Amino acid sequence: RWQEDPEPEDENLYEKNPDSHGYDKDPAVDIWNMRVVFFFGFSIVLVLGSTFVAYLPDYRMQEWARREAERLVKYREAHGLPIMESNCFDPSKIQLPE
Amino acid sequence: LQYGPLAYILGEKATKKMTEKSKLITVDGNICSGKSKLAKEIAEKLGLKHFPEAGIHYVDSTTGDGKPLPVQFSGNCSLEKFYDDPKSNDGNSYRLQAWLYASRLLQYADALEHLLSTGQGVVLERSIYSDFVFLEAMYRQGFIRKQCVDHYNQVKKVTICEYLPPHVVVYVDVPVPEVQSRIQKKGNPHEMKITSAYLQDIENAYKGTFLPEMSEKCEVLQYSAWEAQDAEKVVEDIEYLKYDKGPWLDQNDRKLHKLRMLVQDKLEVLNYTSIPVFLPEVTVGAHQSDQVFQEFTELPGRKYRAGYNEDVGDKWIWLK
Amino acid sequence: KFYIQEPPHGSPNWLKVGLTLGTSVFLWIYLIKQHNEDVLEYKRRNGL
Amino acid sequence: MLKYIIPTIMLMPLTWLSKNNMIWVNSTAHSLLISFTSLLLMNQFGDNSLNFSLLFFSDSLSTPLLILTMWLLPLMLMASQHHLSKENLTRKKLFITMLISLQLFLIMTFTAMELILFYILFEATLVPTLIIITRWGNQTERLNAGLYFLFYTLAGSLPLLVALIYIQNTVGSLNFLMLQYWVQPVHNSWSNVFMWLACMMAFMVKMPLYGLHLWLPKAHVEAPIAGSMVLAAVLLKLGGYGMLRITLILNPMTDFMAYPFIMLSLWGMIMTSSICLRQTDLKSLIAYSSVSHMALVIVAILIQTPWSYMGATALMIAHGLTSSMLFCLANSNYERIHSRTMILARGLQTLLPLMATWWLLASLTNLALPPTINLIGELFVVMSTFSWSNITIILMGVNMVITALYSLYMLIMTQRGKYTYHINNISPSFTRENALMSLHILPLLLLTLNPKIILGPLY
Amino acid sequence: MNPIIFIIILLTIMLGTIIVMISSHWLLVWIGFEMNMLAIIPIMMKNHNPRATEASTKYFLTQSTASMLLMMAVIINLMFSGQWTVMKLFNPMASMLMTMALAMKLGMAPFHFWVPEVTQGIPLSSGLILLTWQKLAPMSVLYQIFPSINLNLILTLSVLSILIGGWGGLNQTQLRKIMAYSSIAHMGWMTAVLPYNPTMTLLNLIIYIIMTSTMFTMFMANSTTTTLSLSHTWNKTPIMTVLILATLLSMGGLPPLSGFMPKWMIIQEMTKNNSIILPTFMAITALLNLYFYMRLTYSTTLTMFPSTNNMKMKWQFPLMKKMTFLPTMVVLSTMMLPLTPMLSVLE
Amino acid sequence: ATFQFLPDEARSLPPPKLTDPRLAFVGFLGYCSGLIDNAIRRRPVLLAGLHRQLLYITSFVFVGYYLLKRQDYMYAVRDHDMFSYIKSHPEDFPEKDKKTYGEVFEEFHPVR
Ligand SMILES: CCCCCCCCCCCCCCCCCC(=O)OC[C@H](COP(=O)(O)OCCN)OC(=O)CCCCCCCCCCCCCCCCC
Ligand SMILES: CCCCCCCCCCCCO[C@@H]1O[C@H](CO)[C@@H](O[C@H]2O[C@H](CO)[C@@H](O)[C@H](O)[C@H]2O)[C@H](O)[C@H]1O
Ligand SMILES: CCCCCCCCCCCCO[C@@H]1O[C@H](CO)[C@@H](O[C@H]2O[C@H](CO)[C@@H](O)[C@H](O)[C@H]2O)[C@H](O)[C@H]1O
Ligand SMILES: CCCCCCCCCCCCO[C@@H]1O[C@H](CO)[C@@H](O[C@H]2O[C@H](CO)[C@@H](O)[C@H](O)[C@H]2O)[C@H](O)[C@H]1O
Ligand SMILES: Nc1nc2c(ncn2[C@@H]2O[C@H](COP(=O)(O)OP(=O)(O)OP(=O)(O)O)[C@@H](O)[C@H]2O)c(=O)[nH]1
Ligand SMILES: N=C(N)NC(=N)NCCc1ccc(I)c(Cl)c1
Ligand SMILES: [Mg+2]
Repeated sequence: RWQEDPEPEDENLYEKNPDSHGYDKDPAVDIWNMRVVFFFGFSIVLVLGSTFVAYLPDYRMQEWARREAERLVKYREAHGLPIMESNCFDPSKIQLPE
Repeated sequence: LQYGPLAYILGEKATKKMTEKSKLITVDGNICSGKSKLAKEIAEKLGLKHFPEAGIHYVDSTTGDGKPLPVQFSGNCSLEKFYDDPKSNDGNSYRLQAWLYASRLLQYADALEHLLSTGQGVVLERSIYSDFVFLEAMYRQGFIRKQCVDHYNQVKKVTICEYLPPHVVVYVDVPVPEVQSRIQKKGNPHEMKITSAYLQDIENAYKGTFLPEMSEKCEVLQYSAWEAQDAEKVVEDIEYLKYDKGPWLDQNDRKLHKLRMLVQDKLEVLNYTSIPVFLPEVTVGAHQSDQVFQEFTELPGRKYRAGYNEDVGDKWIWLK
Repeated sequence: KFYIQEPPHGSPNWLKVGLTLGTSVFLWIYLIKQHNEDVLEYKRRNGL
Repeated sequence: MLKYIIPTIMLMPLTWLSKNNMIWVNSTAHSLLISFTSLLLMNQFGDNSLNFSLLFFSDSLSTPLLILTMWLLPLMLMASQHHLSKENLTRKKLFITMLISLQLFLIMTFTAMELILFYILFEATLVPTLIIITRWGNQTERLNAGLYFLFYTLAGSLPLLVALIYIQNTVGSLNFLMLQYWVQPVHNSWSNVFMWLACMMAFMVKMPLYGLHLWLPKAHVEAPIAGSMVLAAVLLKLGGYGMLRITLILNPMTDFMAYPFIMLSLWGMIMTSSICLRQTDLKSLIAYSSVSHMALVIVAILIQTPWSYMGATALMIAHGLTSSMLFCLANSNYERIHSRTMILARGLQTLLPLMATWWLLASLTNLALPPTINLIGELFVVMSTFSWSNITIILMGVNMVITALYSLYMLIMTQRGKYTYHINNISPSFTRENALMSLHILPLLLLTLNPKIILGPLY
Repeated sequence: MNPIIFIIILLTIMLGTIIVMISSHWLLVWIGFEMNMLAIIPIMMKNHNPRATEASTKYFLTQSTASMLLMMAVIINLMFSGQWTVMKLFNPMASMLMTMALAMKLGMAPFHFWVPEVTQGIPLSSGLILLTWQKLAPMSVLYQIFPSINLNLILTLSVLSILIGGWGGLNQTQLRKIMAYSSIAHMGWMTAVLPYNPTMTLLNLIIYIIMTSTMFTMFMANSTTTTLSLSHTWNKTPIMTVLILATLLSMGGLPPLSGFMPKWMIIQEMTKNNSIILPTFMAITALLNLYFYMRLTYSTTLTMFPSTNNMKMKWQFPLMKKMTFLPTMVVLSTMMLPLTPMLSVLE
Repeated sequence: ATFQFLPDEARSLPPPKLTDPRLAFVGFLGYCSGLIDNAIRRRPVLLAGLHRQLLYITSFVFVGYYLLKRQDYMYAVRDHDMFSYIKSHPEDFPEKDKKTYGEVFEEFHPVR
């Protein structure tokens, strides 16, 4: 009917570049794209990122809370107090209705 | 000061630069009528600017470096293909015709812009007023479809109505047997494939439709082939014309200012030559037009507006 | 000479260029003067 | 957040001022660097959130969502650069600009302090996403997919705008830190019922809730690979993040208003899991799998327990990597056979051995094999819904069976059996494709070693 | 038209508007409308064709009828208060008559039928004036008389306009008719908020004018008046297709674009007044506008429609139309949301 | 005042800084307008007519500064009017008696 270009044939990157990493037709650009993805993706973000996460300074106070709980359990048991009380807040500071 | 309302206000009125020598002349005729040679002699003798007939590459001649561009940037219109295979399924026949009418429309605008800006008359070979004779010949011979003719008339209707007709129409009447003999002598292999029936169709349209129509509104001079050889007599005939017809008598500075604002803006000239009428002969798919447009922008001096192309030597782009 | 017809913007419009830069300079000088005058009037009115 | 917003913005001049042949190298390298710096948001405190300024804050919910967002941009660039190879330069840079702009809107969305600022960026994400789908999708149906995506979102989001503006008039502030302290209970009235619906429906549509999910299978089947990745990985989680925040100010009305949506989700997850068993389009199967997984997240958010909120956070992050990986796996086949029909190319394990391994690992995370964070998230929701009502275990357990069947049906159909005889263009897996799959699965599995960073504030 | 005459006629259109805006006397307001209508007709007629003559006649009949009703309102007001000051009116029947007259002048529903037809029948530059500058004078009177307008009447007009504008635009392929129905819808937002906060009326008017001028200017740049003709822009001026896309999305009220700001602010003012149903109904109904804006983006920017062969000839020539202020207006039309607090200058 | 952009009383307020972030954005908008001007006329976008691009930035900044001045003045007036009205009518804005949460009763809604 109209004047339209035919659908182009699918191009196999390996044909012209058997060493193609699949990033670019240009072999030099292709290699550099591979290197940045691998160096920044795996060497930097994943390895150093995993290391950074592994050594986070007591994430969200979990380790401090355990040390603090140990201190309170030690103190309360020695002085004969309950380990925990049902009332979070001192009743003398509360006024009830009615 | 590029022409506009401000230039018009400050005194650039067309009637100032125009004279009784400021005339628009068109030479018409069948193929191989020596109308090209007559047109040059009239222009030389009357001191007018001559326009060679607008072909497939006329627009290229007016833009860029002026040299022709590859074929794909004219859509692949081939006059040679028209002769070899006038019935090709690719639609080359009407695509060429639609392109050529647009090329003539652009040329008519250039000629009118020259006449109105400088006051010097012009000589054209055929015009948008006579382009239809080839369309009629194409249709009657079955080269184009009825739908193509309808499209052509739609485009002509909204374009030709904007422009004044020629002052003088010159017709060189050569009979088809003599036309057919001059063609075989010219020795162009594709042109010799032209048939007398096609040539008779052009003649019939010229005499049946064109000349009667232009006679109402223009000065029509008809010469046989022999008489056209006497260019001095032809020029003599032109200079003794009364000019008592047509719309050129109704024009004034206000109307000619409106006309000049149109012809100088070429995109405004060509606006309706691309009306969205989806005729298969002239319709181009998105993938092709996208690809061709991208190649066009890569041609030398075409990526940017003229004067802003460093790749062809433009300077001071950062102060322009 | 590459272009067949001389482009309307072949050469810079030096008058327009001069006016354009001159206008930009004026607005900046005016703006800084206005700001300076505004700062002082503010300091004076508030006693600072 | 300026240390992330500004470098994200700088990716745009970087892409536009790059040499023609280095747009993918430059944009990929520097978006990976931005992702690296995102780990600085892990400075979270047990009591207080990380409150940068009057505009932006980060807590344990938004932090993992931010790191996922900034991780996905480089992956999307790698995934897109092959099918965009023949595109002209300016239109490539425009495509990358839309991806960068989406990341900019997303990081600001997840850290906005004020709910109306959140709304505007929440809504700005529609524009680049819609453009990506309708301009760079391959099929005619992308135009209709754009419209369904657009008007499903705005149908719910415009009522949300009215509700939020009404709340600020009544309370005086939409700042989330302020709302934590000035929140008042919601009383039973028809006025509050529609306030509740206006506050939640926009987020339900984005999850998507069962019954309002029809736009999603359209959007995926039509979107390009990068559009599918961000749609599945992050954009669905706008809805989950939205509810997790806004439910603060809807109590105790959520006690009963949740019932219709828990029912739709509990039944919906079984319906959409069953649907996956009969899907013929591989991309449509993965899309329906997302609907089923997000049904758990909706249930988890609606029942509002510490265990359900932790499971919801882990599920959102885990599904982000799994689902995006599955789309990338399906796309890699599509780039060879140029069809999404699942049954067209079979026995691919014979032809692409290593790729079949990525298929196996993505399937095992999709069906939540322990101890993947996929399983951790789902299990925490199962534990909390059982306390909500013991009978939910029947529905949750049945959905686990169906999820295994369709996860492995997809694996068996495409990877095993006999290869199709006439499909002879299955070229070996490119280094780019293998790296793309590893950058999904490796962080996903590494998170199993330290799950707390993706469990959210309730941890 | 002689260029000097064109300038003087344009200056008289503006002077008529300015007289309305600076007048403190109802008679001078009426004169401003009469002067303005006298000068607008020639620019509607300037292309001399039956469609332009029909458009000018329909415009004349509508505007002259509305101006007689306005004069009647003024005279009733004179009898019941003995003064001419431009302010609240002192008679409910005078208030209704003036409100209906201004609604007819604005082309608000159900007095809207003339807007799509007149806009279609006149050139783009004339339609730009009709749908932007011509809204200034009637809005500036509503700004002053609103303390006495009937709330039910004005809100009924607003609701009908948003509905008719949204529905009417769904069925249009002509660009001039689309802008006309878009204008009817936008007038509805301007007047809906007027009883509550007139400053938001001014904000919506200003942003409406900027966005509307941008669309008309981009249509003029390419001489496009139909949807299909606009769909060829991608193959001639790709930059224009992107600017149209941004402007259309802004006109659709999508954040983070400028056109979201008026809808955002109007919803806020209405809710502060415990108006909840009306803003919600308005915002949902405005999705009809977004739909036929999106349709245009599809055929202009987001897909590539078929071209013609003669289009290649256009590649060799540059845009020569003035496109005055287009770069400035397109930026304002899309990138102003971060400066929203600036609306207080309109107080 | 009356039909005055910046009345004389606005001069008692601190002027906007020339490094105001909002003024930087206004300048950025002017720069974007300069680039679009190049694009729509098919000139080299970044390089063409730096004189024209400079005036685009300057014009936006110049107008933006005065608009920002009026904006801040109007908001200062809004606050001035509000506080003066609160003083004029102390009966309508009494100091609420504040109770601590120990005294205020709030119903508890368990999530079980
Ligand atoms: C700052 C705070 C406020 C934030 C609000 C959001 C601001 C964004 C809105 C700004 C206004 C829009 C300005 C966009 C400028 C567009 C310029 C551009 O990107 O390139 C156009 C491109 C040029 O093509 P060409 O003329 O041929 O030159 C290169 C040779 N090939 O032309 C083409 O090649 C055609 C491209 C095909 C069409 C693709 C369209 C998708 C890309 C849309 C980009 C614009 C975004 C508009 C929507 C807003 C997004 C937020
Ligand atoms: C007074 C305010 C003015 C502010 C102006 C600030 C910016 C001025 C920039 C001037 C330099 C522009 O530079 C001009 O455009 C681009 C971008 O560099 C260059 O060419 C470009 O080609 C490709 C992209 O197409 C890329 O490799 C790279 O972007 C550049 O090399 C042109 O060869 C150069 O002529
Ligand atoms: C997951 C890895 C992320 C990689 C991110 C890459 C970008 C790194 C940005 C480094 C920013 C460092 O920024 C700067 O560091 C120095 C340490 O020398 C700090 O120096 C200060 O630290 C603390 C501050 O309480 C004090 O001991 C003392 O005031 C001083 O030592 C500065 O407070 C900080 O401004
Ligand atoms: C997917 C669709 C989801 C649909 C969800 C539908 C939830 C329906 C919630 C019903 C509860 C609505 O809120 C309820 O309305 C009734 C009125 O009928 C209110 O009733 C109120 O007015 C009546 C007067 O008739 C008084 O008698 C009553 O004292 C008072 O509470 C209640 O204050 C409120 O408890
Ligand atoms: N199909 C078609 N061919 C055209 C058209 N105009 C010119 N031509 C062809 O252009 C060719 C040369 O044109 P002519 O000027 O008439 O021939 P010529 O011999 O060189 O010049 P003359 O001697 O003056 O007649 C002819 O073969 C024509 O067929 C047209 O509008 N349509
Ligand atoms: N008419 C209305 N409903 N609104 C309105 N204009 N209220 C007046 C209050 C106000 C608000 C902002 C500013 I800045 C200023 Cl100076 C005054
Ligand atoms: Mg010849």
